[PDB]
Amino acid sequence: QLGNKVAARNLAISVGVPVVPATEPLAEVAKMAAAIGYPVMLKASWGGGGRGMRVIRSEADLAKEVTEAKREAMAAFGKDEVYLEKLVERARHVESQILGDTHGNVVHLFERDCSVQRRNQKVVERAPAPYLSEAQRQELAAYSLKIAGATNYIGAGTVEYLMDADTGKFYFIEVNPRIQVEHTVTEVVTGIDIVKAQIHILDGAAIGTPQSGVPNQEDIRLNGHALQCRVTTEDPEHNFIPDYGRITAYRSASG
Amino acid sequence: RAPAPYLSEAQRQELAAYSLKIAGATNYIGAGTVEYLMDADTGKFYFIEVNPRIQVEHTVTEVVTGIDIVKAQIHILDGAAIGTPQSGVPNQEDIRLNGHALQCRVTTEDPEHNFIPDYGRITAYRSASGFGIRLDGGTSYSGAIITRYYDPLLVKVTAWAPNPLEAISRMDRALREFRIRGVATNLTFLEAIIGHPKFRDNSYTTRFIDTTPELFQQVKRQDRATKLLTYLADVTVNGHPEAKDRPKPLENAARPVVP
Ligand SMILES: Nc1ncnc2c1ncn2[C@@H]1O[C@H](COP(=O)(O)OP(=O)(O)O)[C@@H](O)[C@H]1O
Ligand SMILES: [Mg+2]
Ligand SMILES: [Mg+2]
Repeated sequence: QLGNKVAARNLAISVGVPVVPATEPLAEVAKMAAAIGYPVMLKASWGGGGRGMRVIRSEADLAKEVTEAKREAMAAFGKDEVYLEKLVERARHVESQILGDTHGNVVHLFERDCSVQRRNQKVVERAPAPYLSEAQRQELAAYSLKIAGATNYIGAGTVEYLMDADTGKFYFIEVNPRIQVEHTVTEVVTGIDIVKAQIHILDGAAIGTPQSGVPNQEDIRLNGHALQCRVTTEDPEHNFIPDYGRITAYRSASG
Repeated sequence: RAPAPYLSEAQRQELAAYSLKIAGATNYIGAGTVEYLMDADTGKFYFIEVNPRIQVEHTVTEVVTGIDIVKAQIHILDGAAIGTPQSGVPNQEDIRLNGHALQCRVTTEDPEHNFIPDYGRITAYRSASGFGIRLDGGTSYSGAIITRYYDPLLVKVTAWAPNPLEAISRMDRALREFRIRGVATNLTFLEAIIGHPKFRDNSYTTRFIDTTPELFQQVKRQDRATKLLTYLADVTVNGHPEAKDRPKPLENAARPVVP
């Protein structure tokens, strides 16, 4: 339901959560793309690895590009389904963290900003999204609970959205039905162990009880701010090519 | 530990009110601690002494209240006012407890030799992090040489969780995840304290360590890898007595393959 992006998007349309205008799956794209309008972002349905995407600015580009986009999606993801989505030209990436149990309770652990991106891959993530109003933040929290309730969501997953910088509108983009690399920032500002929750949950536990590791929605409270960086061997002075071999000395910093 | 988890909210408020009166009646500037004894029989608290400074244990109060104590010290001596966003500190009313913490200090004090600190080269050093774990180290690292002249301290470990039992097992997980080689540590002794029933159910007095032992104390270590390497080196250099003067298998013949 959430694996395929079109099916996921259709899910959200069905429970009243906003989306960007997107086509059906794709040898005559526009007509179709032309109904959406340019510019558009081409996205692999299924497989969403922080990118097999492509911005198409005009019809003359379409033929080479969709084809290429397809050979790649088959390459990287192995399923080959692409659809066109209307491009949000100026965008912030915000996302809701949700926990659902085997008994139908679902809670949000507020949002993260992950707009710090390198060609659509997440680089720096922050909790809460610093530039949000208390009401926008409640607006998002409520969509993600409608998305989770809808799929009787069991465990941890993430609901991701594009904020349109020009209007401050939200548009559901995808679900990740899994823990994420950036979960950690949500953990330190809420005090809630997401992994222990995962396990308590499939043990059959009820969210809101001590043995679930998860508070009732009303006792889930934001405390400060946090951000996460990933240290890699990608060498800034050598085209970010990943270095490797032996680490001979290593001292990380705490406190 | 922080908070002290055996206290009633009446005893905490009672304790905290005495402290603002020892402090106000000296116009104390900076950070300071007011120590009390508590008779476990009556639950009655006795003033004992004041330390006019940050203590080794400030980190637990930091993680449980989210107030940087060092930064408060500097801000305060810059002239800032308690309450101001630009002091370190919120108003009393906005000062709040959040879950639980305990600190253990990892050292070279040897349990297996009466707690004399060990000294020498640290050949391996890995420490453990993750959610709810704070470390205050910087002195140790592989290669480092522990001298006999100062403090035996290697690193201070602070573990946070929403309740005290979960904090104990967070500490227990991080402690046991530590690998320190080249020198002796107090890790086993730290692990025994925190795995103790009297610790888990908060019924220890100050006489607990000097009393419990229950030697604890001991059990050794297998050190199997080193043993195997010893064997391989021995047979590699000297040969095996059953094989060394007898015919030899045809050189690099195939390992057997399990069908
Ligand atoms: N329709 C769009 N318009 C503008 N930018 C987009 C659009 N769709 C995706 N992006 C950018 O690509 C990123 C990844 O999108 P997402 O659907 O989560 O793909 P993935 O499955 O690779 O995570 C988003 O954070 C956003 O920055
Ligand atoms: Mg994504
Ligand atoms: Mg004293």
